[PDB]
Amino acid sequence: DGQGGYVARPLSGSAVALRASRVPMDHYDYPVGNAAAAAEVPPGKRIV
Amino acid sequence: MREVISIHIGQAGIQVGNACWELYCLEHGIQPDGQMPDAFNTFFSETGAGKHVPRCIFLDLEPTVVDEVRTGTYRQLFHPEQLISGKEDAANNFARGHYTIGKEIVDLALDRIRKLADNCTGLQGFLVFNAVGGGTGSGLGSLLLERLSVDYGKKSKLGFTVYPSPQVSTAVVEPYNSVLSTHSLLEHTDVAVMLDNEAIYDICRRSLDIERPTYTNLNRLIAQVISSLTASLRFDGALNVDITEFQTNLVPYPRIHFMLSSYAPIISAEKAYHEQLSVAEITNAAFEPASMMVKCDPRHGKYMACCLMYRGDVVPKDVNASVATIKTKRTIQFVDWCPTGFKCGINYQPPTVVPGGDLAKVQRAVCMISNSTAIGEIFSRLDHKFDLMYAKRAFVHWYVGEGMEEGEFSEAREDLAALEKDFEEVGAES
Amino acid sequence: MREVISIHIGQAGIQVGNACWELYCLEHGIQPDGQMPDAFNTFFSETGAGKHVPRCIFLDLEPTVVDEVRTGTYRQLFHPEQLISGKEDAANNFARGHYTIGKEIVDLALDRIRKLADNCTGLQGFLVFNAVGGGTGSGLGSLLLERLSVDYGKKSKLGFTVYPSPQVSTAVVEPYNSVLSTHSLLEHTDVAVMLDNEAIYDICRRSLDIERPTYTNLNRLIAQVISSLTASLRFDGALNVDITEFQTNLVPYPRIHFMLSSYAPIISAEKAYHEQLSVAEITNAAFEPASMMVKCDPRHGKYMACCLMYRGDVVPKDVNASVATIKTKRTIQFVDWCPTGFKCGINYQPPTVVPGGDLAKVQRAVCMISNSTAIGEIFSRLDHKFDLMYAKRAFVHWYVGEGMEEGEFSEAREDLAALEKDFEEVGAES
Amino acid sequence: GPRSWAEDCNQYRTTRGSKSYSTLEDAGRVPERYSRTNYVPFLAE
Amino acid sequence: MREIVHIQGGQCGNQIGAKFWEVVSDEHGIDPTGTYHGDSDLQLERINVYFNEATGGRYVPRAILMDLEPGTMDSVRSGPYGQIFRPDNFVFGQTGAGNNWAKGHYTEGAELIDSVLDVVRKEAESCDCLQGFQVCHSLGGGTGSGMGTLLISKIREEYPDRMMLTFSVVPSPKVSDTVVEPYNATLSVHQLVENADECMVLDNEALYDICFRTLKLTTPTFGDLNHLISAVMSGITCCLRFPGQLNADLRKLAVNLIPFPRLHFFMVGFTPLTSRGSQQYRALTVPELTQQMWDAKNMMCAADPRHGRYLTASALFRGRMSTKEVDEQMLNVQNKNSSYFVEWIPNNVKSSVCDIPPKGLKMSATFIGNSTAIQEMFKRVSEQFTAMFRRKAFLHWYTGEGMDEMEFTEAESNMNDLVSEYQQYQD
Amino acid sequence: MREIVHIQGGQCGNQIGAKFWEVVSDEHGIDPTGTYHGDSDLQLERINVYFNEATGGRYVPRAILMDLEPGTMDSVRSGPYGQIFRPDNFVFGQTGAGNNWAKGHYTEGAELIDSVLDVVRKEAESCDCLQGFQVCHSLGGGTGSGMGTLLISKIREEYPDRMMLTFSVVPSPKVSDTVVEPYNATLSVHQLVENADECMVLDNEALYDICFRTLKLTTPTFGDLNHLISAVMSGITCCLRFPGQLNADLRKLAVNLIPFPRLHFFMVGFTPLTSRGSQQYRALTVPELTQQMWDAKNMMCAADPRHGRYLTASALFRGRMSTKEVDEQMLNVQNKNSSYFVEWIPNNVKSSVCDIPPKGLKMSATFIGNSTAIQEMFKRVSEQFTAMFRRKAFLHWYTGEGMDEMEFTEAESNMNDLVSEYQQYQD
Ligand SMILES: Nc1nc2c(ncn2[C@@H]2O[C@H](COP(=O)(O)OP(=O)(O)OP(=O)(O)O)[C@@H](O)[C@H]2O)c(=O)[nH]1
Ligand SMILES: Nc1nc2c(ncn2[C@@H]2O[C@H](COP(=O)(O)OP(=O)(O)OP(=O)(O)O)[C@@H](O)[C@H]2O)c(=O)[nH]1
Ligand SMILES: Nc1nc2c(ncn2[C@@H]2O[C@H](COP(=O)(O)OP(=O)(O)O)[C@@H](O)[C@H]2O)c(=O)[nH]1
Ligand SMILES: Nc1nc2c(ncn2[C@@H]2O[C@H](COP(=O)(O)OP(=O)(O)O)[C@@H](O)[C@H]2O)c(=O)[nH]1
Ligand SMILES: [Mg+2]
Ligand SMILES: [Mg+2]
Repeated sequence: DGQGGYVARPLSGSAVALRASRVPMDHYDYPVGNAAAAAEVPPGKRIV
Repeated sequence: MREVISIHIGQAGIQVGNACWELYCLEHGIQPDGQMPDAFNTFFSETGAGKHVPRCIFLDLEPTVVDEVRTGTYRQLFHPEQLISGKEDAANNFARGHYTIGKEIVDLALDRIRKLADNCTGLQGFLVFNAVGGGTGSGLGSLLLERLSVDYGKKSKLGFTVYPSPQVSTAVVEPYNSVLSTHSLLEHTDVAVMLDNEAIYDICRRSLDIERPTYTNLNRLIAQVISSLTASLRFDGALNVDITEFQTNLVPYPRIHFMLSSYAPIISAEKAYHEQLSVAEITNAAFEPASMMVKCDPRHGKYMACCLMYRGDVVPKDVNASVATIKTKRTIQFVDWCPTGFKCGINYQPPTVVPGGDLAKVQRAVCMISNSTAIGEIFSRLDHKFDLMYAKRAFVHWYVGEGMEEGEFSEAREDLAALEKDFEEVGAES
Repeated sequence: MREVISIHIGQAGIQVGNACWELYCLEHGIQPDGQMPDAFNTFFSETGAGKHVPRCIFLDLEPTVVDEVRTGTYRQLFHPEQLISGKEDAANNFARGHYTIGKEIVDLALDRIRKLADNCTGLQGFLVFNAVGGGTGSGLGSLLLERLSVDYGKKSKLGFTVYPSPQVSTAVVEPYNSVLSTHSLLEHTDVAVMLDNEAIYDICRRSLDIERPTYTNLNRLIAQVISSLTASLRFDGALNVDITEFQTNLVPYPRIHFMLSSYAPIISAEKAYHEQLSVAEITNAAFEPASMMVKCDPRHGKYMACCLMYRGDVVPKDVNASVATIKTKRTIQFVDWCPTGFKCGINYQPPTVVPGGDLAKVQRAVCMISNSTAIGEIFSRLDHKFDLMYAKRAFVHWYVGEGMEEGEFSEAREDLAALEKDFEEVGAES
Repeated sequence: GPRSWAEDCNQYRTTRGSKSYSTLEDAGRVPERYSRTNYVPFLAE
Repeated sequence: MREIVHIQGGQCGNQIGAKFWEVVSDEHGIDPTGTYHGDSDLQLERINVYFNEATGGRYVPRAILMDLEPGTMDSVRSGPYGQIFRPDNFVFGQTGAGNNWAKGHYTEGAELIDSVLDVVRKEAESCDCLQGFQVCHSLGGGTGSGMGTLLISKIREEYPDRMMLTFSVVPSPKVSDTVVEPYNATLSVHQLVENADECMVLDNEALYDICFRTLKLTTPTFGDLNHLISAVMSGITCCLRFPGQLNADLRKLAVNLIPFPRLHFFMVGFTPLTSRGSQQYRALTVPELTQQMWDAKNMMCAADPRHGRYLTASALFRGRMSTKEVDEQMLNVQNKNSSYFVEWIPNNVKSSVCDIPPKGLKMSATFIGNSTAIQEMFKRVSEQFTAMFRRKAFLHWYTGEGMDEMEFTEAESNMNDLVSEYQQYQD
Repeated sequence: MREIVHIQGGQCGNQIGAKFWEVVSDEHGIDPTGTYHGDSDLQLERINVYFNEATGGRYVPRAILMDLEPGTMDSVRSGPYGQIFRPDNFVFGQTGAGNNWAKGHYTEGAELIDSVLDVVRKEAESCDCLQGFQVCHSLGGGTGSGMGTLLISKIREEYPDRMMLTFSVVPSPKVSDTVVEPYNATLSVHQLVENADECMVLDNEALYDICFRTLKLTTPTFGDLNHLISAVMSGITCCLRFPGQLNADLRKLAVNLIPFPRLHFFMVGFTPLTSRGSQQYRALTVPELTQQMWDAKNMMCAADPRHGRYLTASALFRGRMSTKEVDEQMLNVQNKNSSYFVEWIPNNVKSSVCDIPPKGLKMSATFIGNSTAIQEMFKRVSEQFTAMFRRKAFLHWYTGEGMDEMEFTEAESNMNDLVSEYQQYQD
């Protein structure tokens, strides 16, 4: 700043969510059930 | 993931693929614009936000048949640069489509195949749709086929070729073009499925009980043949059979890879309601000679190998029983050295029906694709047909001036004769 | 702060610069009047209260192309004394723009550069826009670039030179005027990017599917190359590549510093919906021979160095994956002594589309600038083109009469002959 | 046991760490010693 | 503490193993989501035989699913009970074997045998004391035949002191489902004779006959035949997983059923199979279980046991049964037809009992038989092999990758070798 | 009371450290603002090691950022946890090295290296005892490599008895991110041997492999790599920050992993790396952590550890676990595969346990490994340098700034001296 104030723009217009990292690092409240396993599955053939 | 890439060369290729891609859109729910309202991956590329484009190319030197696709109801389906047009057609000249005017368009043709293969993640085969009797389907068909083998080695190529009939033909140098297209189709294609025109005319006359069909009606049920064999990649089944499984199960010798193909239930609307459709009846009708889509007698030759693309609500045991009844039928005959002779592939989806099409809905269907020694009479007639016209050098000056020499007609002659010698020596009992 | 001075000499400099700053105002939201309704400090300087003036000079002897900016839509944007005009043009004479008409205008050019250098905190590079065919772009471009080396030593000059085409020329004395400019281009410039009009022609014809565009459409997508080159300074990204990185990564030897240009997504408005534009797809499209800005075939030469400036939604994973796929294919050939030949730069802002422009909104773009040994074919062709006319000494009485001696042609031929010898022995395997 | 990281790190001391050593309050009784003498020790000024 | 690692290869082995884990997990009472929801404490006593304890109460099978195509991966996964397997154990290829033994065993198996041996070693080293490796595959295809026996070849020298059980279906005599069944069979049986510790021969057409003649199903679907295989496969390891009056693990069965090291091919069949109509009429009693077990049509193998003599038979009874009636009926069925047994082996038949039957059943029995009659199938596939090998048909595919006709004679030598002492011990 | 001073250099080091201070600050419970909001009483015991107590309870790191362009500083400053750093610790230049090792080390290096060593002197005199220094940089670049290793030589001259943790990424095998990677890596290793105490080797391809085959991330962002790198860098110094059952500081790892002084290049990998979906399937025991840490694909180095013997390995276990279960499991990797270790060093593997786990983890470990298999990485760097140096390509930028061609010869001589020592001890 003009008076010596240490100014810094946060630059967080919710772009920091895309900038951030997604590593699990969590052994508590891990997703248990059906959708957690089904999310990582590639689509593949369909079943009738 | 499993994939397949289709190419369509010549007027017969585009019009068949016009009916094939019309069939494929209804099965996967693809709208004519290209947006659905997991199994589409084999034929469609999911582009951007919910738009699916076909994994095809429409190349033809004549622009008037490609331009029908451009101005038709599928202007938004295909990619615009994907369809390839030319200035002047080969016009029933194998010399023109392979040497003079087909050279300038095959370099652009390999550019789009390379882009489609790079977008592909696991490539399983190539679909080739052409007629060997036409100039573009033989000339440009061979040039595109031979460059694909060098660019993509040891890759399967399912070449569905329409051959001229002994009684039915519309271009005079079709026997000239068929022999020259045959000389390249042996060493390059991996599985070639012979098709004939007027056997489909006989099927529509008898089974469909309609007296006046056109080529639109032929290509619709031809599209059902293509969609029946490739359905196991897109949909599940009890005995899933892939493109890679066709070659080692239907090609015993490296030069004998011509296979007949038949569709068992081909029934009209009011006929099917009174008809009782079961697996035993359609299996008998599959091997019935008048249901064959090539004018050929299966009684004359020996069925070397056969695969059955069962679709719909077919349990694995009534197909098991129907094979046994077919095996004990004395009319058909297998070759002696192939005791195990049947490939069974069952899928769990009934075939779709096009609205406005002649076919009615059926619960179950069979696509009988078989390798037979009976196919030799098709090429024996064409050898007789070609030898008589070449005996006094008819229509040779149209080929000599545009690149080809006289010796290529001579060299292609024993290639059919070596093929004829191979059929008669492989059906011989030992 | 990072900041680059741009210099536009010759008519092609002014017309490209009219399109470059049009793209630059749209990147930063600057309206054409000169008011914004901190990334602008690379190219604009905040003057007083809310007024932004470009860091540019429009120096040209011909008054009609410089007052077109004065009477256009950007009268209020430019400072009026930056727009330096003259009485008569150089009139396609290197001898004029260097000796008899350019000396009294280059002192005015250095004063504005000095004032712009004092107005900028830490200068990073010079952008020099010129065409070597014209007299002003070559003669006055040589004179200004010579004095900048004396005034500001060891400071990088990133120039963009439009070269004559193999087939198409709009002037007759372009081979004379290109050679004399190149003798002044080796010693003083640092990185010079090769540009050619005919290679921009078939990009517009094929990729942009427009039959008859004009020079406004060429300079529009040239600015897309220029902006993506300098996009790393203006906006933050994962892998920043500034101007000082360009000289070290792309120039192995002091006299081999000419680099080609490429832009990967060249897609029209209706083509964007059908075509899928992924990182692996555009990297293959960047390396295609048809996508380059200079009509040369990369297959003849070898890529000595490469530089990929990515933009938009580009994850670093697939640019790593796409580079590995480029190394595998045999068609793209590197030189044997450079195993590490890729620099990747990933920015985080998609390219801005102009209203009424032919480019469509694309999420990700690549600006490929690569040193190659196939560029010697461009120099050798102009070397042979110039040697045809100097043998009979056509069009020499004009250059001799305007100051310079006839011995300057022999030294300029010798200097380009050293460039011919340089590209052969450097690119040869050892 | 612990169901969260904060609870695990908070109960580290009282369960398995530096406060895990058994206190005489946690001991049910103090054993009665067989000491040599409850009178004055012999050499103890 | 003794425990089984399951490895499933091919379209058949993946599908019949999905039905195998369908049945066993119902027996031990764990739900499709993996949590335990049964009633008895004896179910949890031996869970480590097939399952791994996971944090949060999840039970994952000790199964490693392998195949060369992603199509069969999707069918097992999308079905019921198809989620319990580990996502790391879903190793798969992309091109597919294409019913080619040469592609499965040499080219496309080479860059994937390293991946499966990375995870088979991981599952074996994580657990305590391996009883053996149980595999399920087909001898007619190429995914479970070439790539399946490549694993059997590789895992044998890695663990040469553990059991091996191959539940492999053989081609049917009446019909054929792939045209290169004799090539896929005789080359794969050439691999199993020195590597597999014991083999259990299955066939499709006998499963069809059981569902028609005995179970009276009109249209026995594709999943019904797998359930008859899975009922026997759960019956082999009955003594591993539950207490019993007379226990018999998988090496007691190996030392009893195998008189000579090359005679490790067996024929199997599940005893208490009655149609829905005959449930309210049939009386479940041990004499009734004996006359159904030794019936020729009750074998799930294609061979007719009346043609050959039984070298050694085993009966793994399950349920609360008087052991004398178990013992006496074995002697009774040994002397009413003594010619159909072998003369130089005293006490041919082996009887074991477990006190926990399958659910609903009061008594159940699993028959494992080492009959001479299985030489009929092996001479049949050798008859089909020599028919086409003389003409060298369907052979340029197999030699196109670099596996010549040298071992084809060696495979035909071994099939002729294997049938040789079956006929020798008949005399 | 044992302090480590952090110095971040170049684009890679500044961006790694920003995610590194994202992990360490969140582990000790301090908010984006700077005050303390943690819910654990064990956090505030050892804040001296990585922070400084300020007025009003504010905590500032012992971090000295260093770069030659203000652009990368702005991304760190703007980002979250970026306001915690001291502004006078933001020493920076203006011209930028432009991936030139000569600019970072010789010409433009002198204008800033006087303004860096005074700042790091201020932090070193402020704290009580220096356990060492932690520096993060890249070798392929020129900004963080040439200036980075110049900083090591000055700080080793003036503080000669302190540790030197260098976390450096190496040029990738498959691709290249800058064209002058062989020139910068050969010059940096030449100066990092005689100056740095222990060196940590990272590679982006191994980070790209771990982010894809374990975590199953289809689009691994550029901070997923840094989070995995920061998972190690928080785990190296775990004994200094939390109470432990078997403490191991920086000098214990220095004395137990360096047999001979030149052989101080290691490789790391964080142990319990699972996908989000498959966390329920995998159990959490000490043997399962050990199976994952000795896998070749769980390394974050380009080298393949199966191709060479392990000289010394160290494990830094974290969480509530038994010390016998830790120790007997590191014996099993000494016995199951004893051919992969060095015969003349008994007890190759050192294990240490600190019983406070990282944020949200049951158990975790950091595996440091001194393998002779890392000679393949330096040979890859050496063979790339020899291709360019004979042709004198890309050299006029380096030799135009004072570093003539003589210093490249001793750079490659020490490059081949290091690979000769690794290859000799493999025999
Ligand atoms: N089944 C089927 N056959 C067709 C169709 N259209 C043309 N044909 C066959 O193709 C033959 C004519 O030769 P074409 O291959 O079509 O010739 P072309 O494709 O126009 O090639 P050029 O003449 O060189 O332009 C006819 O005899 C038909 O048998 C069609 O729509 N369906
Ligand atoms: N791509 C592109 N090239 C241009 C444009 N305008 C001029 N040129 C090139 O410029 C060359 C002609 O020389 P100029 O640079 O225009 O002439 P000059 O330097 O201004 O010298 P004078 O005309 O005498 O004032 C031609 O070969 C063109 O290729 C343009 O708008 N776009
Ligand atoms: N009993 C049984 N047999 C099967 C099953 N699936 C396939 N088969 C048999 O396996 C043979 C085909 O094997 P295939 O699928 O090609 O094996 P793969 O190539 O290893 O996948 C056919 O003869 C079928 O009879 C099944 O689920 N149960
Ligand atoms: N893991 C990781 N690697 C990085 C990061 N930033 C840069 N790199 C690597 O550092 C190498 C070159 O560093 P560079 O950008 O030249 O650093 P500079 O010299 O300061 O410009 C490249 O190979 C990148 O892969 C990062 O944030 N994380
Ligand atoms: Mg036509
Ligand atoms: Mg002009």
